[PDB]
Amino acid sequence: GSHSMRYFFTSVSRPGRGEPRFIAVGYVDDTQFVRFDSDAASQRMEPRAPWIEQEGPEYWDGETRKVKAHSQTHRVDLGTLRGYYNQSEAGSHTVQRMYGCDVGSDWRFLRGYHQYAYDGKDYIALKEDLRSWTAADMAAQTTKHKWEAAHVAEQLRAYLEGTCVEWLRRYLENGKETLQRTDAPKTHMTHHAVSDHEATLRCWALSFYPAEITLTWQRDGEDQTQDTELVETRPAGDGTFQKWAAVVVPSGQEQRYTCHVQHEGLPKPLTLRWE
Amino acid sequence: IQRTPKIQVYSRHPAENGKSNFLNCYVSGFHPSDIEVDLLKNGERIEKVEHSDLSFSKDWSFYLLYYTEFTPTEKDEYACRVNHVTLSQPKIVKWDRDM
Amino acid sequence: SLYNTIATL
Repeated sequence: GSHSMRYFFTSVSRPGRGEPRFIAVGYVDDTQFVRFDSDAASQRMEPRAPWIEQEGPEYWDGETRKVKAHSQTHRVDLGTLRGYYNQSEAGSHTVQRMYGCDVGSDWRFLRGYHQYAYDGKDYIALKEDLRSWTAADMAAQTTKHKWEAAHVAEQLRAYLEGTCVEWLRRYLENGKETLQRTDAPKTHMTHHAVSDHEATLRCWALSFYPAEITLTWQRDGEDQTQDTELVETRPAGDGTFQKWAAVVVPSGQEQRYTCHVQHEGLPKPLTLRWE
Repeated sequence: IQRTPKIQVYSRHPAENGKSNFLNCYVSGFHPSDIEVDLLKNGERIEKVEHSDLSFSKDWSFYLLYYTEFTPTEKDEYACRVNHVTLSQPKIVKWDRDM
Repeated sequence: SLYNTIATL
């Protein structure tokens, strides 16, 4: 019954002309609720979920002000990093940041996080104890020494354990109709003959929420991984997700195979078998 | 570092000729974020296509969902065309009703 | 709700 809130930020420099492209999105579990795009006309934090549109003007003005201050720090960082790595000003680079908090089943603070990356690789991250830092290289080491003297961890720990948890619980209640509801996967199986002696059985899991799910194939009550295929979980586009697993079997022996579906929206796992 | 995109083309609901639906092209696991994605109908580019807000996974790789409303028929062919810095030439994934 | 302060690298 745990839940989380997370913010993702991406900044891409554009040496040819202008400022970096900045995009920020907020999520509660697997539901996006806010976004900001430096390329958009509003230049404001915008709603992406109906339950967040309940917040008044002071909320949106405050979030907009903060996300802008966020983009400016990233703009500065891109330049600072370019120097740390002694890189040319002609190429485009990327800085990413992700932070947030988790609440356990008891709805109390469980864990917090604050990680940073440069060009797609770990740069510096705040440890689980929320007091020490993990620096990937010597560029990150200099950043770490500066953040220790300024006591950045302490400031973050206060937010992650307090403000972050408090707002996560508020959002959870305001959007309880969907956020506190699980959507069990709708399942079925398809059969396709690949030859005169072989056939493919595909097990489908549709319209489920949250995204976390496990699909497994068994043959005569035993797990089978050979001759199977599992696609990565994908968004349906309406807030739910999709997944399927397939196995190639000898024509006429389909009944030996069973598809097992595990999901928190299910009291107990589902077992499907072909007619 | 750079990472090549994984690609999945599919409809939001079970495909049925004559019935309005949505066509999706899901690209993920790539880096950097600049990418070009187009949906095609009988080899021609579709104009009314939208996409989700840029986001990323635990390993920092990006993912985006491109989509458009459409009505499948027994003849019309659909596919997704993706171009990225890690790709020598544009990659094209044809839509398959059973996938 | 976003964090208020944010230090640079």
